[PDB]
Amino acid sequence: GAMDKLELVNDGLNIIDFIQKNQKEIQKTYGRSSIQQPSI
Amino acid sequence: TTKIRIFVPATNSPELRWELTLFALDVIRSPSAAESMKVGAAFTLISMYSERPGALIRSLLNDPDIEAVIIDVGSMVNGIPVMEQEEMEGLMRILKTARDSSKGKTPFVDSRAYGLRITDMSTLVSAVITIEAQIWILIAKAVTAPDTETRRWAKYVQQKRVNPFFALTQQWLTEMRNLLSQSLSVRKFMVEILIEVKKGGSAKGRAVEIISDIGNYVEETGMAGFFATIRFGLETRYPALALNEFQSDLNTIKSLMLLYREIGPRAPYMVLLEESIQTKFAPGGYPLLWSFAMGVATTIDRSMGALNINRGYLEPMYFRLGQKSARHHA
Ligand SMILES: [Br-]
Ligand SMILES: [Cl-]
Ligand SMILES: [Cl-]
Ligand SMILES: [Cl-]
Ligand SMILES: [Cl-]
Ligand SMILES: [Cl-]
Repeated sequence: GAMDKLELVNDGLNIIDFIQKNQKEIQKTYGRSSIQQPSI
Repeated sequence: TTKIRIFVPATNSPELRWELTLFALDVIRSPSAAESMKVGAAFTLISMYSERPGALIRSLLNDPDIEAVIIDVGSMVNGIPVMEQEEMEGLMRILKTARDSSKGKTPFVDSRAYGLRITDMSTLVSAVITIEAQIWILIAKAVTAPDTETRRWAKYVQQKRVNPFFALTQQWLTEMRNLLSQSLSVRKFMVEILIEVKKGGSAKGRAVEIISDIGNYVEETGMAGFFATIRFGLETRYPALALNEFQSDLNTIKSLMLLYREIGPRAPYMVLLEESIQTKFAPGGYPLLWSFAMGVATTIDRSMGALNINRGYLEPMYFRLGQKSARHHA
């Protein structure tokens, strides 16, 4: 349905907003900041 | 601007519409018809399902690169519209050359269809839908990549929604498909009908059924990478999205997502419009996020197996990262 796709888009936008504002905190959460980095 | 002559039936008369339909068929296969006449005949065919085709075209024509002179046709003499001159003579040359041109062939696989007199409403509808369905199907194999047939037409037949008697020859359909490829206007107007049908508001049930089927196929196909990316790359909310390398792809897909919101229904049908926007939402514009999303999808969803294959933009390092992130979140 078109409704479900509109909700996908608005949730997609809120997710990107959250990431862009907390990108460093989430990188502590994730363990690294570059994909070229060893993960652990 | 570039004027376009569009002949339109003035009545619900089955016989008038059937001869008018045949004439339009003939213009498109005609050697001495200007591309402007052929464009008009496409409008005539594409709108023939509606109660009032001239009114359909006027209300929905949103296109600056063309001026439509819609011409009401109250009756046919010798297979050509009656006009209310040399202009009459021209429309004869269009039939004669269309006819003489080909090896006695008609636009129809069963030539009997070409000589047929229709006076019953349900036979007109059936013939008109069957012809229109085959034109819309051209639109369907255009949006796909040629990386795939007839399952389309065959489905409609077993479903009895289409009448195999009114099947068009390959030579005719190639004429039509050429016209679609070369003419932004016809596609643009078809896009209007796809939007109009989705809305919708007409009682031509069987027509808008088949147009919806196409319309929905065009949407699903062209936005499939976009929404898979959002659904499997964004919605899953994996912390790997905060890696520096994803940030430009995040900008891109944010711009695309805002686009989708302000354009509306027109957005999925961009794949049928001007060349430079056909690939607006294509995943090749955000390929690392796309590859990441692919890696998640094929890991967690049993319907997404197709995405294991590189169609050109797959970035193995980001695909693997998707698999790993999906395996890590149970
Ligand atoms: Br790809
Ligand atoms: Cl209608
Ligand atoms: Cl032909
Ligand atoms: Cl109908
Ligand atoms: Cl970077
Ligand atoms: Cl993760």
